[PDB]
Amino acid sequence: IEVLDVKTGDSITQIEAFLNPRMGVNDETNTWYGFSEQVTVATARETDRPPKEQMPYYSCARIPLPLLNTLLMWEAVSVKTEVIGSNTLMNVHDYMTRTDNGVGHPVVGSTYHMFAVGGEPLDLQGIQQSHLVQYPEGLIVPKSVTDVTAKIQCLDPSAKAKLDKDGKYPIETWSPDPSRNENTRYFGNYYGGLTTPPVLTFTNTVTTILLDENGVGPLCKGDGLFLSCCDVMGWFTAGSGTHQRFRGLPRYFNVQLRKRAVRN
Amino acid sequence: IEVLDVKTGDSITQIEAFLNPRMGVNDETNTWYGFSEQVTVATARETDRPPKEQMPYYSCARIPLPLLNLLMWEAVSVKTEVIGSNTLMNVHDYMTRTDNGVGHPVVGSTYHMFAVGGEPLDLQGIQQSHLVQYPEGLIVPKSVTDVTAKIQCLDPSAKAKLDKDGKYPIETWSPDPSRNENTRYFGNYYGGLTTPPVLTFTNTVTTILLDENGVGPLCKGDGLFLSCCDVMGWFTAGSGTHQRFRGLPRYFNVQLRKRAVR
Amino acid sequence: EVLDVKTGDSITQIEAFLNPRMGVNDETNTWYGFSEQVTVATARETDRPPKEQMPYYSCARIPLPLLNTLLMWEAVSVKTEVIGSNTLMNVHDYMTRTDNGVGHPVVGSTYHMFAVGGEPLDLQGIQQSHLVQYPEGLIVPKSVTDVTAKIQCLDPSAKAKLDKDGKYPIETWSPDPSRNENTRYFGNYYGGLTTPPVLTFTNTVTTILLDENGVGPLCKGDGLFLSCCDVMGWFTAGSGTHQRFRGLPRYFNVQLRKRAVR
Amino acid sequence: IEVLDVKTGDDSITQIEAFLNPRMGVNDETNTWYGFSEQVTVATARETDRPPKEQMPYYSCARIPLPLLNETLLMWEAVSVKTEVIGSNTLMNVHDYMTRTDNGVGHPVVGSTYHMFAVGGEPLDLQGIQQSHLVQYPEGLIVPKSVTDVTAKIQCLDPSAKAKLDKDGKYPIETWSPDPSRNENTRYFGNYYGGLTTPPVLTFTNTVTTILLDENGVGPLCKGDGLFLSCCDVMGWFTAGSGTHQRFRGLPRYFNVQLRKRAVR
Amino acid sequence: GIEVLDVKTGDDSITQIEAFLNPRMGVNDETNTWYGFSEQVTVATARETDRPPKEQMPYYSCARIPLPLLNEDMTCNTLLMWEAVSVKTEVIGSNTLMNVHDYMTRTDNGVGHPVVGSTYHMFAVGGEPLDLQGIQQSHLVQYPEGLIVPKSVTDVTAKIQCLDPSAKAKLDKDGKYPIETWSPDPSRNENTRYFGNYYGGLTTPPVLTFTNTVTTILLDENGVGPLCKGDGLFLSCCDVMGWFTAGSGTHQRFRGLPRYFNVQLRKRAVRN
Repeated sequence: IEVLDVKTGDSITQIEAFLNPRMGVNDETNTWYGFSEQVTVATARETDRPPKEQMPYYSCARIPLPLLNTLLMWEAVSVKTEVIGSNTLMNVHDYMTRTDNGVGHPVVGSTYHMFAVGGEPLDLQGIQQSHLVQYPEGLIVPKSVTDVTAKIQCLDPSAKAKLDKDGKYPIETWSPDPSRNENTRYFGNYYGGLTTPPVLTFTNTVTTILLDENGVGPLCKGDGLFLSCCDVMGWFTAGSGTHQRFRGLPRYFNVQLRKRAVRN
Repeated sequence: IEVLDVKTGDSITQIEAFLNPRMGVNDETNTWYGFSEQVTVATARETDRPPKEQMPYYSCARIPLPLLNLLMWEAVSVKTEVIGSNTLMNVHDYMTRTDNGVGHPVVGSTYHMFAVGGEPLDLQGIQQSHLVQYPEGLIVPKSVTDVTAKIQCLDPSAKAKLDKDGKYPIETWSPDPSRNENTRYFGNYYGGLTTPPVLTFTNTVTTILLDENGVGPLCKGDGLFLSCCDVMGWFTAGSGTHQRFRGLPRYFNVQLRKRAVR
Repeated sequence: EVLDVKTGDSITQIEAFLNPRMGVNDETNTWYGFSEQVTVATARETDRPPKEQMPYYSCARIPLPLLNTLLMWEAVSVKTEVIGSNTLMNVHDYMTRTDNGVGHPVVGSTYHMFAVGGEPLDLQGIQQSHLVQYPEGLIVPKSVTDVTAKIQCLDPSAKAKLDKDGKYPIETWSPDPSRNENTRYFGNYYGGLTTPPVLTFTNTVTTILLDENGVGPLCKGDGLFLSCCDVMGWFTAGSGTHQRFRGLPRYFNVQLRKRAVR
Repeated sequence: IEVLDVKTGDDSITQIEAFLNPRMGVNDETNTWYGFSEQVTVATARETDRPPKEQMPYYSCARIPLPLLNETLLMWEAVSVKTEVIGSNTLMNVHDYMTRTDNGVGHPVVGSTYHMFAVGGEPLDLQGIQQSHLVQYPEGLIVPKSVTDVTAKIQCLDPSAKAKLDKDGKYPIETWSPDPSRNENTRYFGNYYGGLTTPPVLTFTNTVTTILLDENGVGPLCKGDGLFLSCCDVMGWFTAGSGTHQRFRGLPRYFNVQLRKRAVR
Repeated sequence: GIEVLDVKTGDDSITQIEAFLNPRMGVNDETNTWYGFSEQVTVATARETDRPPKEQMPYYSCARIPLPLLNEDMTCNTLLMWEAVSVKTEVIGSNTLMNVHDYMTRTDNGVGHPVVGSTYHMFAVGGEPLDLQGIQQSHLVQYPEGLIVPKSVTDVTAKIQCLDPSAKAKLDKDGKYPIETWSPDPSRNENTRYFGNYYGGLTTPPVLTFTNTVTTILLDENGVGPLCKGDGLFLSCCDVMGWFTAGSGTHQRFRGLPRYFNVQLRKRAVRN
């Protein structure tokens, strides 16, 4: 594709969306929405059979764009994105673990943040901590696309997929593919540990540039804008025991798009 | 509004203000002002009934501005400071102690945010638990919409404006990134039970309030809207293991300029 | 009313070390550079700390060279260094020990601040507890105003100037961001009971003191006002579990230039 | 070489992509513990320290042959690289057969981390250095003993302990450092964070370019039309629920190197 | 003071000087089986009986590198000095701390406990020895014979626990100036650039970055680097990574790592 000049003047639009987290309890009518079910630990490598509701997933949405049609395409220039609800973790009166008469123990542990903006679905590369996990039916996992062997514990280049279903691609089996995603920008960070404190910043003043080194943003070839994210804040522990749940937060996107002339 | 040129020459004014923390003991005559009451923890998810004095709140105020009329005061920049980190170096108070060591200082989860705008801060409701029973006299998501499990994620019906000091609990309200066109907000959160608090302080740092088009917040009705919350963690008195939130005050020095608008 | 800088003669460097005032403020005392052992109150109403158990601000007024529309010395920039982090690598002293391991080094809360100005640092009073009974011979909020629960937040009547070395406790006084027009201050705080101390040192970093208009602090009466505090945490001697504040000295090298004024 | 001007236009730029798999000790892709070490055993004495090859992490390396460009000569010059450590998301699996506290989650991978990558026009130069001069390294590895007499000097800088990274999965990280006194024609980057239970930290993106040009605007020159990639990415230790024995866990690294044709004398 | 004139240009106006400085952690003898470590640290039974053996404390490393001779004709109204423009410096051997199979402390069947605790990194490049300011945690320590400590240069009193401006020395001997008694002096070192960082704690994880792509500029605010007096380049460092604990007990040893320097120098004219 030949990328020609930007249009000027009617030539800009803003697309906003909130994506809700898909932490395992993905049903908005369930009392534990925004969390996983209680995590259970395998008795052996060969008996590792996690239920769908115990794992966190990627969130994704395709936003329809105004129709345009040289050819014109919407070009994503920049995004303001925000993870909403760190303030909710300041609740330490809920039914939580307690030391003596101290406050309820807040959400802590491993965190995983990523967002992406693109003109087509996010490209995913499969990879697993254990090749022996028996994933439940009704997900997309590396077994969905290739023969799973010990190679999946490193880089098996046959384990390719696209993020095309909200709440069904587990984060534990799928990474953004750095060998593809020519038409997507993705950003993420991971911080491990069992009891690590979570960290978040929030503002409406920070713009993420989506232009590549040539000044070109993602091009929305199909009249669709693709938003993807995951925002795991750590584990919650209810006062009913020592079982833990993943806790995730929603993410806002406000994407600025401009009309770009193109030729095949 | 079509924004026109800035004025030059009496064209600039500074607004100086502070907001005291609203940590639950919000009465300046109470011996525990600047703290919450002792935090109690629910016996069940269905019996979670926190008293108003045990939770921290947003602070807010509207500063009246010189009447201009059109002209609007435009907020260009702010110097803001959280005052009092020095006070946490008191380890001789009636505090928990290991053997004959110092008093255990304030530690735990921190929540810092400030906002400067030309109208009240837009809030989005969100909660850790949809089953919490909030006390009478507060503004919570239940004040504006039916509260269901959707409130644990993003329920777009849970919209409010920060329009009362010490009444909007931080645990139920986020700054709304989908609104606040006429406000700049900034914040950071760090969790954990015993995490060390961190603060910087200086009079040399200016926060720019101009947007990408070089336009600051425009003060509707000649009012400047300031908002904040500065939770430093929990204090533990030597009388037991019960903990209290501890907050600190925030200073604002806002530079405003006159901006013509259509 | 600030006019043009002079050129050519027209620059001077002023150097000083300020020794820490950690409570043992007497350079002939064997515990100089430390506090006395910290005792913890038995009750909120019986909190009576001896002067030697609390850290203080350090300060000095450095007389300046002759230079006389008048001229004033304008502070352009400073190189400042906390000296002695290397001393904390001593783990063979009479210290707490785990089995046959090293002596437990200084850890805990840190408070660093420095200021350079043309008049004394303006201080705002604020306290963790309004009920502390401060000893005689200090300057505390009680020295300037009625102490009430308001002092746990911002009581704007609690104003003072840092005009005595080793007498203004850090636990009752913050640099005042509503004043200090003619001073630049910088500080950071990191809490916790056993947090590791962190320090950088170099002779290659210059702190600029010029404001947004290119004007540095102007030295009234030809005096340069330096202020600091550098608490590194607590030391624990092998004689028990009682702890002492440990502080380090700070070096300043301020570049001044001659400035014409009305 | 006298370095002359860059070439311009159609065909003057090429991109080389590769994934390098980690060599954590279990280096066989058919083994059920691929991407991990074998269970780490600790010496009973300084003089009985005999680690099996499968219990130690290694440098990964590959030489990628480049397009034909000659018939002044031209060399491919590495300008920049996008590199990514893949798979931090896999550490969010806390349901596997792992240690747990009461009914809490499986204890995830934690501990010491070692990240390094290098891009060059010849093999990475290595400097030998060891925690203990008394370790008895197993047959089939390349260690300082391979190139010099090992003495207590190896616990500091013994300048006789020089080697080139010329074999994947055979140079243990615990005996070899990138040599800052050589590597004129390679750029290397790394970070280390120690501790027994330290949380691992990783960022990932496709928007960050690492510039490989030196102070004179010259990148690594592929003197033999080969691009040399090297790395190690230790994430910490994994603990299986079968015991308290630990395994190193590593992750693969992606490289996408931009090269341009450079005239040389 | 040296009156600085123009930089020279062209062939042979530039040279690069490289060196490795080995750490001096207490076991300073390269033939000793614990080279690069301290002897096992012992803790005083009282403030008045604090008598540390010289092998139990880390020291500053230093070297003077000879430079090409510049000034054979001392009648000239202008002379030349080597000016240090920049340095690439690297602490080598963080990878060695990934050895957790050595004879080390262990929890159950877990890995050997690696080096952790307080870190102290510093390096300096100058045209004369690094200026040192004495300062101590305790004025009562009895230092062993054959070291240079504040007592070597002044009367040691409680003042030494803060800033005693009489405690001045120059870093002129490798492995003899303990880090616990000497700081780089910010009131001198006009002709040296120094850089350091300290992180405390008993079990803090050590942190290190390494690369060959980072240049440290040595030019001052006037564009002038250190000027090499007597055609000597002075390098100084210390790189304590924490404490090692052998499986023979709970006694701990300091562990240090070597540092590389590659200094770019240029000829600078000065008034004679």
